[PDB]
Amino acid sequence: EVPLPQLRAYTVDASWLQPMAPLQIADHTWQIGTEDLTALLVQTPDGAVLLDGGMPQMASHLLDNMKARGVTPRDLRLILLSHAHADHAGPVAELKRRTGAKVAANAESAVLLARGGSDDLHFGDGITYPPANADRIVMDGEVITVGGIVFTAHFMAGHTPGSTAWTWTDTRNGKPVRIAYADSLSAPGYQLQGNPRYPHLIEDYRRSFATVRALPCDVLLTPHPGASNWDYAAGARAGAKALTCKAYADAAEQKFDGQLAKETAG
Amino acid sequence: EVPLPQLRAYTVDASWLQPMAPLQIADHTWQIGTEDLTALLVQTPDGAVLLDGGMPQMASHLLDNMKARGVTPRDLRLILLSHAHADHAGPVAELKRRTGAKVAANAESAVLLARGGSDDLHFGDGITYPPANADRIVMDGEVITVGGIVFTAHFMAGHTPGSTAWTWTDTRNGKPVRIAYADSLSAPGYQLQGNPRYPHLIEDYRRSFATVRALPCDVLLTPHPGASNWDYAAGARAGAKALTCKAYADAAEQKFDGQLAKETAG
Ligand SMILES: C[C@@H](NC(=O)CCS)C(=O)O
Ligand SMILES: C[C@@H](NC(=O)CCS)C(=O)O
Ligand SMILES: [Zn+2]
Ligand SMILES: [Zn+2]
Ligand SMILES: [Zn+2]
Ligand SMILES: [Zn+2]
Repeated sequence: EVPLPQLRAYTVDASWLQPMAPLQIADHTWQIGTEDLTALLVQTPDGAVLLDGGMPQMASHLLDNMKARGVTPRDLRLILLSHAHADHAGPVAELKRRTGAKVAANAESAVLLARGGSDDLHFGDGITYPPANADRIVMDGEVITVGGIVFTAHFMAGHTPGSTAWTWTDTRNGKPVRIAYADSLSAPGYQLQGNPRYPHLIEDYRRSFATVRALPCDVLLTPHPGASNWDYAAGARAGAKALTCKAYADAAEQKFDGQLAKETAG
Repeated sequence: EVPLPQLRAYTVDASWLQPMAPLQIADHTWQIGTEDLTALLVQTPDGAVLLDGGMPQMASHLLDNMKARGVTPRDLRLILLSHAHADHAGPVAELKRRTGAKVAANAESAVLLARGGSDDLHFGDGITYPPANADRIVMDGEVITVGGIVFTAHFMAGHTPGSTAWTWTDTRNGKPVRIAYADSLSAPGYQLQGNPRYPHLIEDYRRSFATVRALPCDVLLTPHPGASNWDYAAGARAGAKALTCKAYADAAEQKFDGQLAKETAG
């Protein structure tokens, strides 16, 4: 007599859940997540912005890192997201409860976030998290300005429909640094061709490769740092080997073309 | 047989003309003038702002200090002024020629600057400099925003009709710092009572004391640093003894009341 299976928790490599101290990227930009998941704090005279939070259990760690940086819960003004999967948007609901932060996201990301990542086009209910509501819906190319830092949304659908690259200009050693936080361009276990839930998946990915290639991009960061060749545990050399946006897009496209061939064969 | 006198150059204490390296005031704000004359550089992702230039001969020194800070001539976007006397606006014409900078000033300051400080209400033609044109006229309370730093004009007529306090918020050790660059509140050799060229001089000064007292003012700076108890040659302790805006206003008012009594007696 065989019962139905137990629910399976979304488990991940230890490095994804390994806390790290804040790592400075530019004068007002810091990595405050874990060794293998990005969560970017951008510190402004008019309050702080967080781009991604990582996994659901990273909430208190993020708040601790913010505190270390001189950012109290009420100082957090905005949360922005690369995409609404559990390993990047996971703590967003809790962050909203515990801080003054409002979430801006595109329509697709907002809808997936509000579902807590359930009914995912590819994952189903395999990888879910506490749902959260967006406070503001953003359009492609729309800018949001916080204490003088201008964040621009660049839609790059594929990994999720609502996948977004966020760009802004910070400063370092006296000069401006155009940072590109480009979303994932992977398709882990995705049915790419003739997917009834995403009929134009392939065409969106191709447009997203071109979008990522063309971003203003002195420094590239990615939700999974390894994808842009970042090593957050490497301290002063964390970003030394980082890819350009062009190289990141090219690598993603070559990998995607291989996955297409393997799927056709499969 | 006695000829007319030679023109007298406007000569000043050596300390007013003594170059100093850039002295940091806050994260994006630096003193870049001389030991005894203020010239503030505020560095922005969207270019730099200069508040005052000091004496006419400080132009190249200022440009050198800007270079040291990573600001090239074309990076200087805006010049703002406390007041248009030779020892604060002196190099402005040359700075405009040698950089991309445009000048914003109120109507009174613009008119005095365009005259190169000639026909001064109190000094006549004693203290003059190369004339310069304003590119933008500002009104009381008007804000100008450069790469996210918001500068607000607070008119404080008296020392000159167009005397202005400029306020902005920078950051330091993680926290915001509300900087007040308050203009001079002195009246050196001025006829205060029944001055036909400035009939409401006394009333303007009194209103200006109240204005200066009420400014947003975590840190006060003044065109002559001694007036706010700054010692730019004191390095890490330059600003330690700095007055509050309230104390500066109170001191100025007590001094002014004394000058009124002495004039009545005189
Ligand atoms: C590393 C892998 N990521 C995941 O499986 C979690 C959702 S992005 C990928 O995007 O290929
Ligand atoms: C120090 C003295 N300044 C000058 O004589 C030059 C014009 S502000 C003052 O304002 O009292
Ligand atoms: Zn994902
Ligand atoms: Zn992920
Ligand atoms: Zn003066
Ligand atoms: Zn002066």
